Parts: sequence; C-alpha cells; structure tokens
Amino acid sequence: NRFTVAELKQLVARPDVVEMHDVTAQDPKLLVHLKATRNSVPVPRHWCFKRKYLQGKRGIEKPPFELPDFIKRTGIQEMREALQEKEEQKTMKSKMREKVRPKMGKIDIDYQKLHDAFFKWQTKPKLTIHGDLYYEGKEFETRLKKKPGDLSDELISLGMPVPPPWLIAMQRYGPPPSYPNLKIPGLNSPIGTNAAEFQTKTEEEEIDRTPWGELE
Amino acid sequence: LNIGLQNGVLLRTVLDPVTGDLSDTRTRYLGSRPVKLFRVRMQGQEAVLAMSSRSWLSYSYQSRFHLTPLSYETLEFASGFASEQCPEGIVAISTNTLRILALEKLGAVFNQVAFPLQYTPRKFVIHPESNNLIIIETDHNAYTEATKAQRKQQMAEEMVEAAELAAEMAAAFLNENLPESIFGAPKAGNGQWASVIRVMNPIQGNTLDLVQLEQNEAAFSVAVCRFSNTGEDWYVLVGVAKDLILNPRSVAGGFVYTYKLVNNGEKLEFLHKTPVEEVPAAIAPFQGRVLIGVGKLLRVYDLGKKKLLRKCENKHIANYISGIQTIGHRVIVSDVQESFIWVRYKRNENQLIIFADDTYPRWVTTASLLDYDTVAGADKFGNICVVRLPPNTNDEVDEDRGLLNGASQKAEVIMNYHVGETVLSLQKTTLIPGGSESLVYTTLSGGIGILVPFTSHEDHDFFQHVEMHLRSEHPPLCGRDHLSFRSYYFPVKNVIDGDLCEQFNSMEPNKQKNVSEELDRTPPEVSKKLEDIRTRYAF
Amino acid sequence: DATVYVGGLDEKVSEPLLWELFLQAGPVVNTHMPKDRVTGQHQGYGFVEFLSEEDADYAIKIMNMIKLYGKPIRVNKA
Amino acid sequence: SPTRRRALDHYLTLRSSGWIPDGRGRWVKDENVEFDSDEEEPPD
Amino acid sequence: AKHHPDLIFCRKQAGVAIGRLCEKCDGKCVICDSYVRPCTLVRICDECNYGSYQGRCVICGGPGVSDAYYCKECTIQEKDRDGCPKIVNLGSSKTDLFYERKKYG
Amino acid sequence: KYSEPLEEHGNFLITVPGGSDGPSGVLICSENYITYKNFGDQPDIRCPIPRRRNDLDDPERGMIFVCSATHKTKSMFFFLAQTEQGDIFKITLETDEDMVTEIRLKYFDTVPVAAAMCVLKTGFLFVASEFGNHYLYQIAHLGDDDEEPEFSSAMPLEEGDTFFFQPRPLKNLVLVDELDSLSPILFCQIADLANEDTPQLYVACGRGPRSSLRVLRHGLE
Amino acid sequence: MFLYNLTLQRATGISFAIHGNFSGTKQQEIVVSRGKILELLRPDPNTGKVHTLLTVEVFGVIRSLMAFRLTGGTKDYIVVGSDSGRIVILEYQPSKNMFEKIHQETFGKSG
Amino acid sequence: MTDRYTIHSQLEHLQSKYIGTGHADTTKWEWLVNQHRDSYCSYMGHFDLLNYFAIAENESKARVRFNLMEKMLQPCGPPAD
Amino acid sequence: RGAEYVSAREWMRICFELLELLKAHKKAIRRATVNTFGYIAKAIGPHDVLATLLNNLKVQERQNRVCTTVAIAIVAETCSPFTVLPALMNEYRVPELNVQNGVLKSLSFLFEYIGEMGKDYIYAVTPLLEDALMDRDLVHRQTASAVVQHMSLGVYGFGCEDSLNHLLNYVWPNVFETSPHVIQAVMGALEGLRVAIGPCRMLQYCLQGLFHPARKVRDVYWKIYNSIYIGSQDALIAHYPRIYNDDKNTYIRYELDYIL
Ligand SMILES: [Zn+2]
Ligand SMILES: [Zn+2]
Ligand SMILES: [Zn+2]
Repeated sequence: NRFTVAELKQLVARPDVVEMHDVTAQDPKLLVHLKATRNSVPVPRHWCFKRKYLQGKRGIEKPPFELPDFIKRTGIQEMREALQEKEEQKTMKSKMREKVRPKMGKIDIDYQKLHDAFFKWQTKPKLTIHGDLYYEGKEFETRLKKKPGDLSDELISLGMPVPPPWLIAMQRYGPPPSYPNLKIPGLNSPIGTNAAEFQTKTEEEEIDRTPWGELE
Repeated sequence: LNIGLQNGVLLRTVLDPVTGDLSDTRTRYLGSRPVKLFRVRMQGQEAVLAMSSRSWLSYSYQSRFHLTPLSYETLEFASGFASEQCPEGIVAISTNTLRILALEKLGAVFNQVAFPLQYTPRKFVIHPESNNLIIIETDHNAYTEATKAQRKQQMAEEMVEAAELAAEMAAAFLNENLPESIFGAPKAGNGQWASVIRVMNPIQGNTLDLVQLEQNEAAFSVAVCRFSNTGEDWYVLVGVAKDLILNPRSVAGGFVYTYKLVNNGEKLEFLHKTPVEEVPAAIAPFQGRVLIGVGKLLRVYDLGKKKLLRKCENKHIANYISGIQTIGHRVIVSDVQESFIWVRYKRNENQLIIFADDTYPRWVTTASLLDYDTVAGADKFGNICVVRLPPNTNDEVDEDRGLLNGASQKAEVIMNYHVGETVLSLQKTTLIPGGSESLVYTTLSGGIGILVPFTSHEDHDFFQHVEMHLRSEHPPLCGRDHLSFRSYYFPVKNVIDGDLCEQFNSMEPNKQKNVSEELDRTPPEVSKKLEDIRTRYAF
Repeated sequence: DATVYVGGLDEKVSEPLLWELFLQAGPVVNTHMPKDRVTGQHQGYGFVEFLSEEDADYAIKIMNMIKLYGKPIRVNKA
Repeated sequence: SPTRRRALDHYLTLRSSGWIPDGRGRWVKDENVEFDSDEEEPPD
Repeated sequence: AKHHPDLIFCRKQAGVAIGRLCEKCDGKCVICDSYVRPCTLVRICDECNYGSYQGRCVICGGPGVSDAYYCKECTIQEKDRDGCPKIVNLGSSKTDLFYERKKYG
Repeated sequence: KYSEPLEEHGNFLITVPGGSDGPSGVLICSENYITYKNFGDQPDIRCPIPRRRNDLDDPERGMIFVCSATHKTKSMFFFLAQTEQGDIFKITLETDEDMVTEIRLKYFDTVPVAAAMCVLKTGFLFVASEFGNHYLYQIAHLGDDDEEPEFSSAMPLEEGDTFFFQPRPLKNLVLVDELDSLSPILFCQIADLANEDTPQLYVACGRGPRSSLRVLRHGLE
Repeated sequence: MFLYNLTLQRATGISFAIHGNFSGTKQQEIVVSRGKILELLRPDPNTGKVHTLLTVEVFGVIRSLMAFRLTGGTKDYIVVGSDSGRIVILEYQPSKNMFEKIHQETFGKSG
Repeated sequence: MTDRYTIHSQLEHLQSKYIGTGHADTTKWEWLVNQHRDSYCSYMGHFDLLNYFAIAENESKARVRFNLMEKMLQPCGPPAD
Repeated sequence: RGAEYVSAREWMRICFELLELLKAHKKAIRRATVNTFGYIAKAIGPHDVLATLLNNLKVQERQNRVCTTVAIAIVAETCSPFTVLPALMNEYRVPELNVQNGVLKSLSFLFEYIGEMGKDYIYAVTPLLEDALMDRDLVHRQTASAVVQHMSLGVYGFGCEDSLNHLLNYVWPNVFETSPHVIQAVMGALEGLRVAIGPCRMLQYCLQGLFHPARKVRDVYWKIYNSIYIGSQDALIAHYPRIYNDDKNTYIRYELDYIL
C-alpha cells in the first residue's frame, strides 16, 4: 500500500531531502513537498534519539561562562573575586558581627565607567541567521571544510613565489578524477588567452559604492 | 508680517496685534530673483502673492496655512481684481503684456491634465532622445476594434435572418455609436484580450502612432533599447501572451514583437515576431542585449535578422518572473512569490549565476535599486521592504550545497513598513529643485507618498519620541493600534510614520503643551521641526 | 579507498592544517590525526575518510605534492 | 597598451556571443546557443 | 491563573461590566498574573455580574476593592480579547486548604 | 425567526421603507432578477432585469446590480439601482392594500459604475465611481414622462426571453460637479519631459475606456 | 537606514459613502471612506460644488460604514466597523471640526 | 492513551471555537480548504487586494466579491474521501 | 520620603534585617519588603544593596530566593540597569545551581519591568542566554525561555530581530521536552517571539513537521501552529506556501498569482 523510497524520490521535484521514514507518513507527497520548500527549517534531529536532549557525556566538561569584553573592562570580576575570596575565610562569628556594624563604600565602581560599558563599548555578538538550529554536538563540529584553488596564509610552509608546487605534477599525472569541473592555471586555465581577470578589473572600475540613505 | 529679500527667501513672521513684537520667523526659499509681495483676495480672505522667478501664493485653507506656487510663467507685478466676469481674480502685468488670472481650485497639491487611452495602461517607457512615451494597454474580457466590427456585422446579418423593414433597423444599428467611455465597453468572455501599443507626445497629448494586436494577444512588457551590435538604432520590444486564461491559469504561448523607432520617434516599423513558450513578463535592456524572463526562465536575447537569438538561459528561478532590474553585471529578479534573487552575468563563461537571495516569501509587485547593494520592493499586500546585501558577499560563484533550499548567501531585510494600500510604483528621485533625494511610491488607491532618510541621530531621536508620545496620547480613530497596524505582516522596522506625527497640529492645546514639555520644546518649535523635513524634501 | 594512511610528519603540523593540506587536493570529510595524551605530542601518521572513492584514488598522488617542514609524507589506501 | 586592452575586450565580446575558442586561431559555433543561419563565421 | 492548570475562565462575550479585584488581588493582571505595567481595563460578561455577584473579585471572588486591568504584555499579545476572564471554578487548591484548616481548627 | 430558501443566489438586499410609510420587506437583488419578499402571507414577486437591446456582450454572462440607493419622500419612495453595465433603473413598488403586487422598473440613465450612490435631499445624486473620477449630478426630472416603456413583474413574459430597453444620453440628470481621482495609479514615472526645471509626474490610471495618462505638476491650476 | 514617511497626496478612491445630517443642522453631508481615511464632504446646493470639510486618517481598514439616528434625533452618528476588532461610534463636532469618538466596544481579535 | 484522548478533546474544542485550527490528524484537504477560505475573507476585507483583482480581470468589484463568495462553498474541490 | 533621618549604616543594617522578612507566610509582607529594597538603594546606592541580595541566593528554600530575585530586579529598574548588570552577570559564573537559576530568574523579571528600555541591553545579555539554553539542566532552559518571552515583547517595534532570531535557534530544539513547566515556558517564549519577529518566521519553523510521520513530532508541531493561527490568522495569508494541484482537487491560490 505504501511507496518505497525510490518511487518517492523520483516523484519529488527534489529528491535529496527524502529519508527512510518519510514513506511511513500518512501523506508522503505533501511531506516531501514541504521539506523541499524554501526557507523552512528542518525538524530537530534528536526526535528519534533515545537519549534525552543535551544529556550526553561530552556536556559534562563544559567550562564556565565567560563575560563579554566590554564588561570585563569594568573590573567587576576582579573586585567581586577578591571579595568572595575574603568571605570564605571569615567565620560565622565575624560574618554575623559585620552584619550589625556594616562597612560602607566597599565595592563601588564609578557610574561613568559603568555607563560607558553599556552605552559606548557595547558590541554586537556573533549571531546566527534563521534556520541555523542548535543541536548537541554543534559547537565542536563547527570547524567545517576551504577548496582547491584557495589556500591559507599558513599553508608560509610552502614558501613559494606566487603557482602551486604540486601542479608541476598535476599536469604530469593528469586532472584528478574526483573533481570533474576543477580549473587550475596552466592545465586548462589561463596563467589560450587570459582576459578573465581584466573583466573583474573593468567591472570594479564601473561600480559606484555609495550606500543610499545612511547617516551623515 | 511677510517680508521678501534680495536672496529670494520669504519670511513670514508673527506680529503681536496689541503690542507689536515680532515673534517667530519661518523662512522659505522660493525662486531665484528678488521677491515682491502684493496683497490679494481669495475666498473672501486676504491671501498674499509673492512673485520671484516663479510666483508663490500664500493662503489659508481649512484654517491651515499653505504655500504653493502658481504653475504659470513669471509676472512682473500683480494686484487684486473683481468684476462680473470673474468675481475674485488677479490682474498681472508681465513685461509688455497685461492679463487677468483666476485660480479655480485652491487647497490642492497637484494640478493635473488628462489624456485618454483605450484600455488599461500596463507599462510605459520614455524614448530618451525624442521624449515620447511608448504605452502598452491591455484588457481581459475585451474586444479589439476589428473583432467588434465583425461581431456587429454578424448581428446585423442576424437581424435580417430573423425576419423586410428589419434591414433598415440593422442599418441604424450599424450606424449609431455609443461613446464607450460613458456607455461601457462590451465584455467578451474568459480568455479574450484586447491590446494596443501607442506612441504619445507628453506635452501635447496626441497619439503619434498606434499598433493594434491580434484578438487574444495581450501585451505585458515593453522596452526601448539600442542593440550594440546592430548600431545606433532604437528598437521597441513588446512581450505578448497568447490565449491566456486566468482561473485556472493556462497559456498557449508567447511572442516578442520587435519594432524599430523611425522618424525621431514618430513611428514604429514592424521587424519580426519571435515565439517563446511562456508569457514574457519582463524585458530589460542589459549591456547592448536584452534580458527576457519567460515564465521561470531567464534568457539573454541578441537581435538577429529573422528573430531574436537565445544565449545562456538560466533555469533555477523558483516561480514566474515578474520584473527584472539591472546594475552593472548584476541582475535582480523579482519572483512572483519567491521575492528578490540576485544573479550575476559573467561574460567569458556566458552564464547567469544565482549568487544571493532573500529569506522571506514576498509577493513582489515592483522594485527599485537604491544603490549597488540595496533593493526596495513592494508587495501586493501593501507593504514596502528594503533588502540589503551583507558586506562580505561575493558574486564570484562558479557553477551545490545551498542553505535552506536556496542560494548559499542570504540578503538582510533592513526595513519593513506596511503602507496600507497596494504600491505599484517605487522610484528614487528628487522632487523639488534644490531638494534632496527620496523614495517616491504611488499606491493603487490613488495616493502618493515619500520615504525620506534621516541625516542625523538628533533628528531621528526627536521624531521617534514625537511618534511614541502620539501613539498613546492620540490613538487611531477606529480602535486600532498604530504599531500593530504598521506591522500587519512583518514587524515594522526603521520607519517613523509621519502621518501620525503631523497629527500633532490637530491635537488639543493642553495636549500639545503636555507632549511638548517632554521634548523640552514649545509647540511652535515642534510644528516647525515637523514642517522642516517636509519642506526640505517635498511639497 | 575513502581513507588514507599518512606517515612521516613533525608535531608542529596540525589536524586543521592537515585538512587544508589534503583539501588542496580534495576535501577531507573526516580527519583523524592522533593527539598522544601521555607526553602531549604527535607521532605523525594520519587517516582520512572522503566523500566517496574520488578522494581515495587521488590520495596516493596527493602524497607526492605534500612536503611538510622539508620532508615527505606517506599516503596509501585503507 | 590601451589598444591591447581594447583587443581583449573584443575577445570578451566574442566569448559572450557563444563562440568557443577551442579552435586555436579559429572559433566554433556552440550548439546550445541560437544563431542566425546566414552567418558562417564570427566578425573581427 | 497561570499557577493553577485546573482553573477555567468564563470566556463569554464580555459586556459593559467592569471587573474588580479584592485587596489580596489588588495590582495584579488577571491573565498572566503580573504586578507591573497596567494597560487596559477588564470587562466581564453579564452573567458574571448578576445579582449579588455584582462587584466581586474577578480572580478569586472576594469583595472587590479596585478595578482590574490587563498588563501591557497581555495587550500586545491580544490576550485581552479572549472573553470574560472571570474564573468559574474554585479548583483543587482552594478546596484542599479549607478541609485542611478545618481538620486542624 | 424566519428562514426561507431562495431560488437563485442573491448578492445583496435593500431595505424597503416600512412602518407607516410603505410595506416592510426586503428587495433581494440576484443574478438577472429582482425579488420582493416579506415574512407573512405575501407571495414572492420577481421581475427580470431588462437587458440592452442588441448588445455586444457574451450571451452567457448574467447581469447583477452593483449598488442601490433609496429616495424616501414623505409622499412616496423609489429605489435607484445600477447594473454592472452602468444602467440606473428606478424601482417602484405597487401596493394593493397591505401587500405589494408588482414591481415596476424603469430605465433612468447611464452613469459610470459606482461603489455607492447617495440621493441627497436637495435633488442631487452623488455617484462615487469605483474607479476614476466621481460625479455629482443634479436631478432635473424623475423618470415619469417622455414616453418611455416601463417594465413590470406583472407583465406576462414568455419562457426564455426577457425585456429589452434602449440606452440613450442623459435626460434625467445633469452633471454639475466632477471630483478628480487618481485611482488606480497603475504606473508612474517622475521625470522632466517639459524642460521646466521641476519634474512632473507622468501617471497611468483608470480601468478600460475611462483610463488615461495624467501629467501631475506641483502647484495651483 | 532610518526612513520617515510622508503623504503628499492622500488616497482618492472611494469605498463607502453614507449621507446624513452629520453636522446636526439642515445641511446634508456625505461621509466617504477612502479605505484608510474618513472624510466629510459637504456639497453646496446653489453653487453645486463639493467641498471637503474634514479628512482624518484612521490607521485601519474600514470595512463597513453606516449612518445612525436616535429616535427623534437631529444629528446622525457614524458607525464604523473596521479590522480593529472593535466597533466605533463617532460624532462630528462642527465647532471643533473633528470627529469625536463616542463609543468603542471590543469584541474580537484584530485583522 | 488517556493523554491522547485528552489532547483530542482539547483540540476539537479549539476547532469548534476558532474554525481552522488543526490537530495531529489533519489531512491535506482540510488544511488547504481552511487557508482558501481564510484567503477569500481576507481578499474581501482589504480594499486594495480587491481593487487589484478587479483590475486584473476586467470585472466590477461587486462581481468580484460575489464570485469570491460563490467559491467559499467548495474552494478546493470535493472532499477527498 | 524621609531618608535623611537615618545614617547610611542604619539603612544598611535595617536592610540586612529585611532578609528575614522574606520568610513571611503572608504575601503582602513579602512584596512590601521587596519594594523597600529599591527605596533603600536609592539612598545607600545599588552596590551595597546588591551585594547583600546576591549573597542571599545561596539559600535552599525557594521562597527566599524568588523574592530576592524580584528585589534584584526592583533595584535594577529603579537605579538603571547599567549599575546592577555587571555584578549580576558576574554572579552567573558561581558554581552553584541555585545561584545560576537565580540570576536567570531576576533577568526575567528585569526585562518584564523595564519594557521598551530593554533594547539597550539585549546585546549584552544575548550570550548569557545562549549559554543557558545550551545547558544540560532543564530548569536552566525554562528560566532562559522565560527571559526570552519577556525580552521579546519589550523590543517589539525596535529592530532587534537579529538577536531574537538567533535566540530562536536555541529555543526551538526544546520543543520536544515533556515536562510541563518547561513546556509552558517554551510556548510562552514562542508566543512572545511571534509578535517580535513575525508570524512568517514562526510558520517557517513549523512547516516541515506538520505532516511528519511520528505523532510525537506532529502534535507538538500542530499545537505551535494553532497558537500562531489564533494570534495572527490574518497575517498568515501572505505567508502560506504554494501547494500544487493534485489530480482532482485544486490547491493553487490563483488570484495571488495574478499579474498586472
Ligand atoms: Zn481577589
Ligand atoms: Zn498580563
Ligand atoms: Zn463571565
């Protein structure tokens, strides 16, 4: 009575989204239609996991919260650290005795500095665009994966004047099979004629970049 | 007390009746020559006429002061006039002439002149050299001229086939003509489309040329452009749908008609007609060639002698294309419901590549480019947005991943605003000489507004505080919330409603004084600041 | 072939650098470059899982191109 | 030289009209792109 | 209340009667039960001010001493538009308290 | 109280003035018909809507009324109802004692299609067109002379075919004032095409035949 | 990018019109709804020209409009139904030249 | 089980009150009929959507409103059972 | 009204005494006590008051801690939040559970109290809340959701939607929690976010799970949809996706597809 995954995948306009269990849906056509619509964010992945959300062994070793920089500029952390480091040395006698004879003007930061922290030095944090749902491993798997033809400064280790050393051999051994469309200079890319870079120069000359309606 | 100066500025100053102490002087700059003031009488009231390079009449309407310039040539001198032929008029001498003038309509912002058309105008373009207009008109349910004539002849045959005197009646039936603008237009049915191209002089209003199309061919787009390969020769491209049904939608096809503009823009000469497989809803000139969006396909067309010629068509736009804008080698495509798409055209690969888009569904009706990175748009639902492109984005994309079933780079929405009525036209322009630019929009209902950017924070804080006071002090008259009204579909962003703010002057004087206390200003100063921004952008 | 074994390295080399090293050839989907805990230093041999076969076949050739700190690097299938 | 820049721009324009430079000094019509039947070779 | 899941609002079509609050409930919001920022006046349906009940507390039912408001947040979310906010059942907590004190006292 | 099925779908209702003045019922306007109904013993009364004689329209299209207005004098009352094509008819009810017996229906004039009409007491008619300019007419004559045929629900009519009338220029109304409306601005372009320094606005608006290109300038005419 | 909105030309299309004795006197006015705007128009009997007396912007969608008289009443009230989820009853004040809200009764959600 | 049945009674209570809320077993047909009918009501309500539709089809607004009211009965075809 | 009749040391020790008034059974005593803390902080300054109140969060019993939390917000509001913010945010690093729940709780009250004025500190406390929403303790997540609800409604109309959308990315995976307190705090946060970032975003989140195969994901998703539908039924007309026609039923809304 129900579709297998192959018929469903051909019946979608877009077959990359279909999963094992979508055929078990009561209306699978509409489900895979909705999964392939623009700007919708997928169901959180742990719906099928037996372990509870965020209850995982890696989460045991999470470090303490760190303040932002504009707050550490106030010096609140050093003051309050010193304060609570004295207050573990006091006995119950001494604590209950300074509760009848208090000590004024102890931990005071001037108001202008605190105002400046909030009304001058505030910086917007790193934010995430819509659809970027958090999942449990996320902050460790945030390294990602940098493409051939784009190099890092450090990869300094080569120390070669600017083409790649390996290419002097890629033309020898051939274009790698894994990449069908890759283009590198000297093999199938201009160091024919080389007018590709001139196009970008001419266009970059053409543009005005003056944002409309900004503050003066 | 009204004063005029060599500079050209008019000073209207309070004068205390019992004491004689001038108070506040709100200067205005009008014209370029010395201004001369003459007292006249309008509506049984004592208005003032100040004449500079252009005349300017200051009067009070609905117990509210106005200053609007006469749309008429400069005058040396003037004075009041009353007689049987004209009860309230102006006698004015320009050099070597004398004339009598009557201002029939007062209190208005625009005067208009109207030039009749036959069907509903969809678009027009301006020929740059001639300054003419090329207008396409289209109607559903309609007969063209020729189909109407054949239909009428068939009916006159039918009057004879019914029954010897009858042909006399049918003669009168062929003869009499009811004027269609006052008796209606005959309605034809579903799928019946009358359409017309018209070339028109904007000053005089006469039809320079007229092209009538076939009975189910409906014009939807127009362009005037010079194809760079063929040389300096203007061509007009008109996109036409063939046999279009609306509910449910179906179309038999499309054509693009090419005309040349001869005789300095007087005439269209038919060149060829090239068939496309879906309705060409947007045509845009693009670096010596043209971009045509046929349905969901974006294609570049080069002029060939037998037809237009196709190069590098794109096929990844989600739905129907409804409008195309260009700057440089960037193309901004307005999907019918998928909002804006940014596409880059790279020459030496000959391909069109989607590099960015938007994160919201938007039913776009129009668009206009504010700068190289910003697009303003409007919906059918009645709201304007301003979408910017984030500073890191590069259009160097070479053709899998994508974010959220779309492009890998997303554009940021930086303004939302619900106008209230469907906007069909945005244009960035300057309205007055020596003004600043603004974004002008015209709604379907007949309204015209502007969206003007603040130049300082101090202005922006003042106007935001005036708005927040008035939302509570002077709430909308039908029980609606203002912040909720302007956030009808998307939350309001970065706009101060000035229609609400200029209702300051309609509040009660205790309320005006109470509000103006917290702005630390007197109610004349608040009215002056509300009136300064309107003055230096607009009318 | 999806994975390769890589010998003969210097501990200043890093897994993130290694990923950028072999993605110069083709992207390393899964990187493994042991960190030894006891003395806190690397022996210098690597295992690489790719998208499919494509990354693996190139792998051996990618070894010749590689040269870390004036020294070569072993790459073979696994 | 400016003339060399202009020649390169002309080469770009030939790259846009659908011409492929696979011929070393010659050009080949691409099948994908619609061309008029009359023209046999790209203009210089 | 928001603290008692078994309590139930009247939710009939509200009328011109103004709802009131007893000394214990003075200054709080009828829906979300907050103490701050009062935005709009509460209207109760006809049946709920019938007869002797005219002027009792909306939230608990005691002698009312001041007018009840919705807070700003319930106004913005339009929680003020759902109906008569009179609580129509005592619930388990009120009943249990009575029997407990009566057992003791 | 009362619930009665209709024969075809109406689209709006007209309050018949009642109490001391006229009978109390409702006029139901439906496609190709106008029907008087009341609760009680009164039988329903139906009058077909007159069509234009020798009309160029598609024959399948029906005809409805788009707006109405009531003129109540102390003497008598009539309704002015406009059809889709712009034809305004007078509607008058004939009462035989307590109930009404027929509806009488007379071609009054042709005016642009309206969203609302308002018979002011001082013999004016205010037509607010649904698009384009609005008009204020003065009522010269009510339609009671000039030998013009008057259709009726009592006039016995054969199965398929209907009444016909012949439209004409204005007879009952004189145009007194016209109010400019830009609705609907379909397209706009702000440009300087007339070489005076300020730009003008070139706008395209209006529906069908009444559409126009307007040039708007800033200032008094 | 902070923008300020201004209206140069108000809407001119007409959705509703009701006629009544709104001013409270012999003269008859019309109250037109221009969708988002409520206007009061008084047409001159001898001259024949229509004059706009009042124009107020209501910030809502006016969806229905009626005129209302109490029994033995001279002045008429304007009853506006809108998308606000409430029903408003308005009275024109000629000495002040402004509409005056007399009643506002809330029954539902907005939109 | 009982929690399933209490969810079920609560959601049918909602659906009677606000027409057009769903539950876990809303079919496609039901959801789309609701959003068709809500669309029609919205079109009737806003004056300029209704202007736009009355211009794009060459119809008068009264005809447009009357056709939309006719479509409210079966907006998406017959029920799919 | 009369603070100059006593020395500052007297107000400090009387301030200390007020912490025993929070164990009262009658609620009116407790809310009069909390108010008095704000009045005193206007005389001896927020830091002396605030250190005392922050020390009181280590207590075990919840009635003491909830009231101390309200008093921290009271002073924070009356002596503007830049004064008491740094110390309160610093106290989140103390390795005790009740203190961390306590700071979160008083931020919740704070954003409720300051209202529109809270657009000035949303960027400050966004990283604190995203640290709390990633936390293993469920309570840490329910109090952070309460903070999001109240902060969301304050900045409505002010263009702070990027922070709020960022926080939605953290709030949203908690929809599959089953505990009722946490489950109603999450729903309150989403209802606050609907009025601040709009119905369109909230529908874009629900869309994929309304017809999901499991009833578990489905009914939770359907009861978010109903909340969006009730609150904003009219705005959703523009935001529904396009469903294609099947064999016998038509599903395209053809009117919107009209082109002028
Ligand atoms: Zn009470
Ligand atoms: Zn509340
Ligand atoms: Zn009740």
